[PDB]
Amino acid sequence: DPVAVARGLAEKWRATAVERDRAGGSATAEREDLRASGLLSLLVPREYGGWGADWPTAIEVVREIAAADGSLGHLFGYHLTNAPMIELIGSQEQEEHLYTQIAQNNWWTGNASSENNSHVLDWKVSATPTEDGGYVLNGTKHFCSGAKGSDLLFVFGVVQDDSPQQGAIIAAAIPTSRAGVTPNDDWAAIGMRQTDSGSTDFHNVKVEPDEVLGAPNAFVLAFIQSERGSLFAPIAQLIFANVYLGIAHGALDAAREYTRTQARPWTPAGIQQATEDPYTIRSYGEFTIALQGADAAAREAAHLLQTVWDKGDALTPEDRGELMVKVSGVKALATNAALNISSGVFEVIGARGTHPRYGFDRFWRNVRTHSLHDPVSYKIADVGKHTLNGQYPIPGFTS
Amino acid sequence: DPVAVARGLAEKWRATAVERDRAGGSATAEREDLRASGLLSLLVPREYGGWGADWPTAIEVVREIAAADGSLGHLFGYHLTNAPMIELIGSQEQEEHLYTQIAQNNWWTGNASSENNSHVLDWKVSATPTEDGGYVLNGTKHFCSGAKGSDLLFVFGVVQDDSPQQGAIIAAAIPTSRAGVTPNDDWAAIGMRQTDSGSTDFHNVKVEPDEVLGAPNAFVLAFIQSERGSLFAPIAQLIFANVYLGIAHGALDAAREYTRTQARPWTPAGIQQATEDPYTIRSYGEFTIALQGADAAAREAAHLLQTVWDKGDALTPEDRGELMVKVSGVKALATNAALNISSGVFEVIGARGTHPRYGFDRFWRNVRTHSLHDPVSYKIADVGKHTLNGQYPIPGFTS
Amino acid sequence: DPVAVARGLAEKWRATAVERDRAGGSATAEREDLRASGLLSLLVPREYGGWGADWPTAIEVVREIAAADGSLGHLFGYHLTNAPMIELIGSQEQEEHLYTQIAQNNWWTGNASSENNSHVLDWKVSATPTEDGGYVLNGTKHFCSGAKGSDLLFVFGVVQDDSPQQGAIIAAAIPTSRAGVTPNDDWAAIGMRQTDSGSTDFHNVKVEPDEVLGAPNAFVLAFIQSERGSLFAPIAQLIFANVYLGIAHGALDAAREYTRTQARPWTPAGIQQATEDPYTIRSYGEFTIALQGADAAAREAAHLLQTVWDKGDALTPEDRGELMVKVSGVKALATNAALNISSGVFEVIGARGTHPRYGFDRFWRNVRTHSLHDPVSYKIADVGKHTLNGQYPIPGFTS
Amino acid sequence: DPVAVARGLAEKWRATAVERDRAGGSATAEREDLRASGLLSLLVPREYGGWGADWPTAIEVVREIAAADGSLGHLFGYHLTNAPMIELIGSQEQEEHLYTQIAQNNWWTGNASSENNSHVLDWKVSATPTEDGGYVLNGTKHFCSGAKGSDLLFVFGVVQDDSPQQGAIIAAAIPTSRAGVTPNDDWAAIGMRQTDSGSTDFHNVKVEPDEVLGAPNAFVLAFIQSERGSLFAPIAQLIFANVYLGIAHGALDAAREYTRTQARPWTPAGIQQATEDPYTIRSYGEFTIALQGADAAAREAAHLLQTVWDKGDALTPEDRGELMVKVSGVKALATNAALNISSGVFEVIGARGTHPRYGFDRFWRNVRTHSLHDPVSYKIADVGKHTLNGQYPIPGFTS
Repeated sequence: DPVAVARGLAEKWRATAVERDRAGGSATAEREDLRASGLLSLLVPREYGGWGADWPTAIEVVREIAAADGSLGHLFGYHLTNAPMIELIGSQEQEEHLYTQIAQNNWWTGNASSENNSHVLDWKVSATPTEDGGYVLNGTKHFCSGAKGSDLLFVFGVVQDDSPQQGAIIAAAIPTSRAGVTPNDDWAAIGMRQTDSGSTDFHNVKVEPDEVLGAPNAFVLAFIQSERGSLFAPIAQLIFANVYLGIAHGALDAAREYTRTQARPWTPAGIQQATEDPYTIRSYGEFTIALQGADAAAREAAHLLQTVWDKGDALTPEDRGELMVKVSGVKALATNAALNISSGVFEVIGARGTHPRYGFDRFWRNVRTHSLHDPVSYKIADVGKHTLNGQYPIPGFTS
Repeated sequence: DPVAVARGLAEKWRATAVERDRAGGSATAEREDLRASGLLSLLVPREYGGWGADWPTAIEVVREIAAADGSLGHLFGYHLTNAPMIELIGSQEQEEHLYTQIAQNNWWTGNASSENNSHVLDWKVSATPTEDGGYVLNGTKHFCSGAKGSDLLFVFGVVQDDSPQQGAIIAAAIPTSRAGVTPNDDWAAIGMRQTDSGSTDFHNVKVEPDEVLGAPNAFVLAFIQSERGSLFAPIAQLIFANVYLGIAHGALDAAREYTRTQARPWTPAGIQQATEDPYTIRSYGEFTIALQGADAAAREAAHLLQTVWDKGDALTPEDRGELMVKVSGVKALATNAALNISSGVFEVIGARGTHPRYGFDRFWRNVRTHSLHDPVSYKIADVGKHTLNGQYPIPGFTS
Repeated sequence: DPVAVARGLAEKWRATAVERDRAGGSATAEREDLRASGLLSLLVPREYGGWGADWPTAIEVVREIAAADGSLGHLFGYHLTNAPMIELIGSQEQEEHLYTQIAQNNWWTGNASSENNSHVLDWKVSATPTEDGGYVLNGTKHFCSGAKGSDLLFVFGVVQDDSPQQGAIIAAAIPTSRAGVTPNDDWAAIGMRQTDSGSTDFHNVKVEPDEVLGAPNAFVLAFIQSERGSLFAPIAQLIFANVYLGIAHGALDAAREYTRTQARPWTPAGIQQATEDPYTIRSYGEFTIALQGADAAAREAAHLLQTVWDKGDALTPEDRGELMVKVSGVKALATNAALNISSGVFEVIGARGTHPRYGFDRFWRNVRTHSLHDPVSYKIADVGKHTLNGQYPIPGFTS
Repeated sequence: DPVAVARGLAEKWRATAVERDRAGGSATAEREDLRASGLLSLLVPREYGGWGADWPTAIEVVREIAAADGSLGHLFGYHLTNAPMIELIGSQEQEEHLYTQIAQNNWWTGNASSENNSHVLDWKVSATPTEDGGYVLNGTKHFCSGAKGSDLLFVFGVVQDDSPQQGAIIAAAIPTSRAGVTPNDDWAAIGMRQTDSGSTDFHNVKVEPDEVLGAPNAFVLAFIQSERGSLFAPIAQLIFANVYLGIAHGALDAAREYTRTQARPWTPAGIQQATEDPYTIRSYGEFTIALQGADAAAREAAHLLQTVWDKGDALTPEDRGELMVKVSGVKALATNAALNISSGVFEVIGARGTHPRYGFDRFWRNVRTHSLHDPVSYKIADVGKHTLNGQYPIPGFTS
């Protein structure tokens, strides 16, 4: 039972949660806890030595981790999205080989893939074709996800060459240890402090022909067609949404423990028990109700993702558009609820809860930081276009 | 397929929706459409001639109707809650007889039951015990639900007698046509104008021994014990929440049709197409998202209600308290979303939409009216008490 | 003291407020009450027989009236904007003559002026030049303000002629009684039911040379230049904002009276006094605070309007742009607070308040209807463009 | 011009704002900048060598400082409240002497006064009367305001003696340097990191008879009576509110600078200029409008404070209750706007703004921390009680 294991880890990590958030840097010990749990192979099919969990289950595990630790929930969650990329645009052979390696070695996968807000011809990583059919990568991917301690790195380069392949996005899974590859200890933010999201430098990094995933530009092709690879954004976006919800629960659970044990009643109002204050009770109702709505919608969306996933290549553009719209909604609901709860929970906690030893602002800092990955306003607009005009989002990395 | 039948009725009723809201009075024709549909016996088990539908399905049907017509959705929905009251506190024999009569005759059931905000000793309807073991009812039930056109009336009387039964609530299912029973044409409100929610007068109305449902005070007993009869409030409240969600969908669908065909763009802002205005698109996004969360939570709650229902007498006080807490949340989400959408939809409709021929305010008036049945603030407080203190609601008619 | 007179009228009108809202049609009696009060000449300078009140005072009067009656508040408020149009783009001679007539005769002024969302070449009222230097008007102004019972009609025609004046907006003040002028009894809406906002037909209506206000296209010229005439939108928009605030106070005052005298406490929660319910108290807190901020902003904007007004022709485009931005803010604050309060007030009133005899939904209906005159989204955008980019709104009828 | 001097200081401090927030500890340099400005004597009457500024001006100065630095705005603002305490309950002689010392020496005043949520008999600082007519203080004041670097310390002790003075609150102004007085370097919080809000220990600290302000329990007497000393809470609370508004402007100004120079447009939506994004523009509109209303309310309340203040001892319990109600509103408006804007600003800033070198979360951390000083829910409930029941807040330290 993967969820139970996550629960186990969450208990272990909670004793160091405040300190780790304060220290920042890499959460090396905890990453190792995860590796030892066997959880890294959660979505790898059983036949290759994985758990073969479904998306709903996998998302529950993400949520557990995110509640204990935003950074870890993001690290793990993003790790999960990587390997599916193989099933999505990679060959059958690449699929057997890579899934087997990840599962057998308990590999951390890492990401130096999309530049979500740059034209391909401006991407900072070039892929220059070699005559043996591979590529060499050069430049700095400024925003990465868990490249730093990874074993297998998923990288995108752009042929910026005046090749006939010019502007093609090249996807590859290469060892992080390969010469030329330098994941920097580069990451600094007010929140998500231990997500290892700094830059990686690529210096004449060779990509072997069999390390290349699908044809040149295979991702962009899959998007335009709404073929199976277009499931990328829906998957990443739903994981993110559920990280936020996990963080919201964590903040709410922390708050209530505190309210029960440490919070003092406002005596000038004649209140004798903090847990009996009518406004404190109302606030807890409102937090819970916001989560109840957002969680239920996230679960629907997870079953929908499963259904679409199980259709394999027979999925329609409508299937994927409907799923993306659903997920856009969840992303919005989760952003708004996690921000509101993470900040709001202070009101029922009181002045003493502002002490650094509680680290109570960490839940907000975590959500506030990652929720800026891609603008929630366009998630909302995409839902509105669909409701009003029947339009589907333009498939990309974030939609 | 009961939902497809409701859809068919909804199509019929939409042509008259504006006129009927404006006229008020009883929706006699439509009530007859419902009777002829067979839908009245929707929750009567198949073995008695009913559809034997589950709760989730019955709630979808309520939703379809509520989207076309809030009053009808409430009338039908409240009708559904009545017969289960037989299975809840009635005998097995009463069960077979009454279910069979309802299903065979396509009976409308009606309600002159609880006074939700009065002490039992102040209730306006007395039940005076007769020596044959029945009772006589006297007084006026000021707030009823669909007594007016009903065939079978569910009534509560209080022994206000200085009997040894004093203060006991007596529950009975009697024919509405019985002598002494006068459902008045009494109902006036700004919304829910066709719900027939006026008073009914009782004058030396005889209740036969086999028309009495369970022991004296059987309802109050079931509440204190959290036995099966305590399922009443969760069921009624979930139905209400779903009526609101239906209305919210009705308002939203009406708005979008209008925005697509009638609305004009704000030219001073350089907008050429109303469906391309970025704030109009955002607003539609928000309405959709608010509904997405609340609908998902209502669905969960419906499955939970099914699970608890299926436990029969084996249900724990915890089963029932958890259920009621879930339902309280739904009731809050639904109220808030229906109100916001119902009023907010005008912004994307424009000035011309205010013309009485569209009846666009009817959705808001409907929700605004029924949402006051019991205070949403205590639904919210009940959720907060559970989250913060682990307390369950005190079982009653509305909690 | 014009405010004390408004208070006096408000007392008189409150006895009939419910019935008049229900009846619709013209508020003939009440319009006469206003005429007899002498209040119609409120903004006419003392030297012409007027009260010569300043803008802050005049707005307080509008607010008093709007609290008693949304339709009348709008009727009166819009009347006030009309005559200033004379000082704005009319001659000194037209000024002395017309002001004197309005004040001596206690004239109602009415409006068949701007089509806010139509290109000038599509405006339904043509002004065809006559050789004596006047014009003839033809066509139907579909949306008017208080043309129906007016004495003096402010009308715009468009030379749609292939004149050399083609596309020029011609402003005239003519007697409503002139032959050809037919203000129809045409107005139907869910709210603002007695504002007489129907159409007026023009049939070869003669406008004499000295009835023409300013040169041809004088209004459009004043906007482009941000000259004194561009003060029109800021004035009208601030009047509207204050109508809404008036309505919001009317709802809130009505609610509180009801809560104090009629509302019953929620006994299941152990509440004994409705005025002692903590959530009821909180809600009144929030309504008050929302109004407190909106009102304070309204007053500031009114003093700013005075300051700019007093500058006469020396006003800068900056003066007028800053003013419009301030007013745009008030418009938004007022719309949002009036809608929220008008609907929210039902929560603290309870189910019985839904009875048509209280007409409690009239406040919301009135705000909900007029607030759609011009889109609040662009009032918000105009404030944002100013804050972010230093841009001023493009002068027009509504900005 | 005191505001211009504050502006000058604000410029100096902005270069170090990020680093200081990150470092925490005492803002020693900046405290000295303030001392050297002469601003500490801002509210000391001219006749004693002070600036004799009015409250509206003094509040503007607090606002300027708070925009640059939340901690400093709070430190300075709280300092301002202290000396008035002399004019409030102190003697005329104490007034001349103390005002003159503060102005001539440019003293920082500090506070170890009220325990806002403790019964007097549970207060941690005892005042034991001496036969020379003074007192000795013992115990730890756990929550102080700027006691650490102060020259003049305002202290409250409670006779916990079984004296005849038992339970009396003793107010004194003593030198912080006096033996027995130990302001600790004790303060740790997620925000307001440089307010020096730790504990001070008192150890057989002598208070001389002429260092005691007013009679024993003079503060509590002034509250019950609503005499001049009851102005304490309105003053403190209005200062707090304006500190929040200052911080809200600082966040908003910082955000707009960033949006204009650093922010990148969301290209997948076809946006080419960040400052032309319609949702970014709308967000700026909403932030501005929220402040526009709260600022306008704050200024009104400042003039009302001036008016009441100028009534000297002739102020009525109504005067003071109306004031406190107004101020409660502002406190609520300011809290809500500063929290919403401080967090919301990230959405228009984008992912890169999360870098610690911008310290963008400092505005939120500052508001989030101080806004918990006393519960905003009871500020809201006190407004609601006044609106609904005509009740005035019970005068105390926070109401």
